[PDB]
Amino acid sequence: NQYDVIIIGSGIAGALTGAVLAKSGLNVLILDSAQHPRFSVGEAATPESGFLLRLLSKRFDIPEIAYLSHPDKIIQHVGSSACGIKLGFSFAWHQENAPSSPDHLVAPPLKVPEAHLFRQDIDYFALMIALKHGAESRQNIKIESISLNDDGVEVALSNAAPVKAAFIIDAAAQGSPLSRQLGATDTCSFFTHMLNVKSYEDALAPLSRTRSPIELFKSTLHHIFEEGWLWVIPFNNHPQGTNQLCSIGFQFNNAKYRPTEAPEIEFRKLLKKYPAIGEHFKDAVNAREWIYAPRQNVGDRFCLLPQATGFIDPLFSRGLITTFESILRLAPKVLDAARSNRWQREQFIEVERHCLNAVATNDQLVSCSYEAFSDFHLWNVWHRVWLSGSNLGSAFLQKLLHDLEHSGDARQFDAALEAVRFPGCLSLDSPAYESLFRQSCQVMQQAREQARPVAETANALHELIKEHEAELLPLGYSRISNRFILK
Ligand code: EMC
Ligand SMILES: [Ca+2]
Ligand SMILES: [Hg+2]
Ligand SMILES: [Hg+2]
Ligand SMILES: [Hg+2]
Ligand SMILES: [Hg+2]
Ligand SMILES: [Hg+2]
Ligand SMILES: [Hg+2]
Ligand SMILES: [Hg+2]
Repeated sequence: NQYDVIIIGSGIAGALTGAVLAKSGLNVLILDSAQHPRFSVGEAATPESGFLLRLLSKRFDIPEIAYLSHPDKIIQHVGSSACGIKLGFSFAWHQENAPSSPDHLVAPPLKVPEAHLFRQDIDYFALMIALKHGAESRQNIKIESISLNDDGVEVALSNAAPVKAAFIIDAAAQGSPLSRQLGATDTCSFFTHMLNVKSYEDALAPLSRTRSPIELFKSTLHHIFEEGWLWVIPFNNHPQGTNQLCSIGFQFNNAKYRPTEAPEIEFRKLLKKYPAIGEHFKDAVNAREWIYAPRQNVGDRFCLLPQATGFIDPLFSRGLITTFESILRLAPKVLDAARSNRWQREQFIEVERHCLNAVATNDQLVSCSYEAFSDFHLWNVWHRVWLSGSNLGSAFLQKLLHDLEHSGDARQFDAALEAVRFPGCLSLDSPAYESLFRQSCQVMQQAREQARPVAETANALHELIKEHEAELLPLGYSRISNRFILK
């Protein structure tokens, strides 16, 4: 074993894993089939993902990692083109064969601003953190074969000698050789970057019409409709930022619409179908090619990170959340394993538990969200389930960050994160919310099998929220006429 850990994928997940382990005294090899700079999706930061980056930073004493959580610090330390601003999520609802209304809009603002991550700069910066702490990085390499045994891992590489390690981590997308070589809602997505995409305010309805507390231009804008959704994620939405691009992607429920032609053709069809969405793109041009994307965890000496186990639908940006929490749970255990020379699956079981629940939680959340797209009033009532969970979890992560900062006790932090009752779930540690979430699923799931009217199901969810309101944070989730829930 020449290295302690081999890492597959040199994107942000693979880079942060590399940095924390290198910092802690492990000899790390990062392996990637591509090279920096390069494009990557997964751009919308969230309150949770912001806290998790600060937890990793504080837990492993790497200040640079925390810069990636604050948009002002990304501008200052990564670069002026590295991000746009996010003051919240927003969801604007549409319908085929009907004019779109500026009243069919929900947008919960954040207390503190988050980033829209321009991943080519953010990821390269993250790799540079890893490189500065002693991680070794090899780019443009082809992994032929991977051999696992009692004493370690051996990875064979095209036109190079094999490389040995005590442990191997898959931090790449699904379908890497480690996934290949070891033994609910159908979707496909299209995405790209564009120049001259108009703002929601200039293109659709100004701020005086929507009465939104935030500009949707300064938000992660999700346009929703019965068969799927389209995202508009600007990088050009803040004075300090020099980036000219908007990230644009759209995704279909293949049970309701199966795309059949090339990406640019499918984009135009969708704009014809929803002319309100089309008002963004009158003078817009593609800045790169459209990507089409159609469609266990651990062992003694390997570990798949969440993104390698399966597709995490980005409707609520839980990819990054689950990715970063996984690294935070796994890293201390990999250190203990390397320091004590014990490499047994049983050591990494809670990383698997978090992962399974996280992706199931996201699957359920997204599956039942695709039904809610059927009608705005139903969507409006449904999103409060997500939001109340997401708010509870964020508060827990903040509480963990605060205790970690005041005490400085790393061992105490790892135990407290391990001891949460519902790891991977939206709330992390609230039994009453998780009850609400499972009952809300059962109302949505039996609403579409046995086809119920959208009014009665919207009412049933509304009654569930009222029943559980006292256990949620005092934000007035039950007030349905209020479409912009303040913190
Ligand atoms: C699978 C919902 Hg914690
Ligand atoms: Ca070593
Ligand atoms: Hg920014
Ligand atoms: Hg498809
Ligand atoms: Hg733009
Ligand atoms: Hg894992
Ligand atoms: Hg998983
Ligand atoms: Hg659900
Ligand atoms: Hg369920």
